[PDB]
Amino acid sequence: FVNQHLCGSHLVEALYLVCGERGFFYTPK
Amino acid sequence: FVNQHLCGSHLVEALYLVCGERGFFYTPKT
Amino acid sequence: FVNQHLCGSHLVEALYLVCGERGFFYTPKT
Amino acid sequence: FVNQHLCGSHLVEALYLVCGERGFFYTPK
Amino acid sequence: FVNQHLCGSHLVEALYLVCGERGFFYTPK
Amino acid sequence: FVNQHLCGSHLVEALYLVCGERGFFYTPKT
Amino acid sequence: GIVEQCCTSICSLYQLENYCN
Amino acid sequence: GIVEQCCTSICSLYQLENYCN
Amino acid sequence: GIVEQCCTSICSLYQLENYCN
Amino acid sequence: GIVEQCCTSICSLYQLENYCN
Amino acid sequence: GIVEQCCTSICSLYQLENYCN
Amino acid sequence: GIVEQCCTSICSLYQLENYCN
Ligand SMILES: [Cl-]
Ligand SMILES: [Cl-]
Ligand SMILES: [Cl-]
Ligand SMILES: [Cl-]
Ligand SMILES: [Cl-]
Ligand SMILES: [Cl-]
Ligand SMILES: [Cl-]
Ligand SMILES: [Cl-]
Ligand SMILES: [Zn+2]
Ligand SMILES: [Zn+2]
Ligand SMILES: [Zn+2]
Ligand SMILES: [Zn+2]
Ligand SMILES: [Zn+2]
Ligand SMILES: [Zn+2]
Ligand SMILES: [Zn+2]
Ligand SMILES: [Zn+2]
Ligand SMILES: [Zn+2]
Ligand SMILES: [Zn+2]
Ligand SMILES: [Zn+2]
Repeated sequence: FVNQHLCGSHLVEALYLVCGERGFFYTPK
Repeated sequence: FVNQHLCGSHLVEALYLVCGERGFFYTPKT
Repeated sequence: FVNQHLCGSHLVEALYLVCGERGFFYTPKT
Repeated sequence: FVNQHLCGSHLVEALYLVCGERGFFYTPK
Repeated sequence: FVNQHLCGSHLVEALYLVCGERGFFYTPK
Repeated sequence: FVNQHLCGSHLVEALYLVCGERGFFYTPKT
Repeated sequence: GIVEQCCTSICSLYQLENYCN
Repeated sequence: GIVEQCCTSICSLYQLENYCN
Repeated sequence: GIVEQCCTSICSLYQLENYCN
Repeated sequence: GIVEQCCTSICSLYQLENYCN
Repeated sequence: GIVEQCCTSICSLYQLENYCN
Repeated sequence: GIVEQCCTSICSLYQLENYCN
């Protein structure tokens, strides 16, 4: 199984790049 | 905690750490 | 996708994300 | 076992530092 | 179980932010 | 190895890689 | 949620875009 | 917004926390 | 040690501060 | 090369993709 | 390959250098 | 200290290693 805390850290960096100026909400739960 | 300018991915990483299970929103055009 | 200058490790991370299973090459002296 | 996607993300940052001006190819498969 | 090498990489970035000007020692063993 | 200025979190990441199991110390006010 | 969808499997750029504003 | 407060200016920990959900 | 305490479980900012100088 | 295109100038997503294998 | 060698075990700086150009 | 040596000036690999335990 995947380490959720490390996964999330990675995901928000990916969202920074993908979303750009649009931004994003990060809602893990 | 650091007292410095946080931009881009470094700002997002800081929010991830600070906000924990609550999550956050990154809205750069606001 | 962001429209910004990407250098060094931030450029490499962007390539990792964009290229997926294909991989990439980072040649800075080219 | 190791999460390959997270591992690779880490590896390319390490290669950036180790390889410097020489650069590198990242070929996971 | 957690990948210690990836975990540590993450931890030192978190310590950079949390400790600020105070700095820190990273002693894994 | 890169020959460049390393600051903040990028400096800490470089130390993590270089120092391995030995660990390191990051003392910015020294 | 994003954790359920993108931690279990790798999300492509296109799948990640769903989470943008 | 967050860029004006924390990127072109400096955010205290308390100010970063204003962007948490 | 930090690995024993903060790799197994998630350490809060307050728990991480223990490791600062 | 990539530095001239994407670091000292700006690369669109399509331009970053030119560096994929 | 690098994934087979450096994800399973930790590669030292010297082992990582193999993958450079 | 490390900031003067490696951040406002450049550290060789050998110089970074001076900060290892
Ligand atoms: Cl990870
Ligand atoms: Cl991802
Ligand atoms: Cl964190
Ligand atoms: Cl930077
Ligand atoms: Cl990615
Ligand atoms: Cl590594
Ligand atoms: Cl953490
Ligand atoms: Cl490393
Ligand atoms: Zn990671
Ligand atoms: Zn600054
Ligand atoms: Zn963390
Ligand atoms: Zn720029
Ligand atoms: Zn950076
Ligand atoms: Zn990813
Ligand atoms: Zn420089
Ligand atoms: Zn590593
Ligand atoms: Zn300032
Ligand atoms: Zn520009
Ligand atoms: Zn210089």
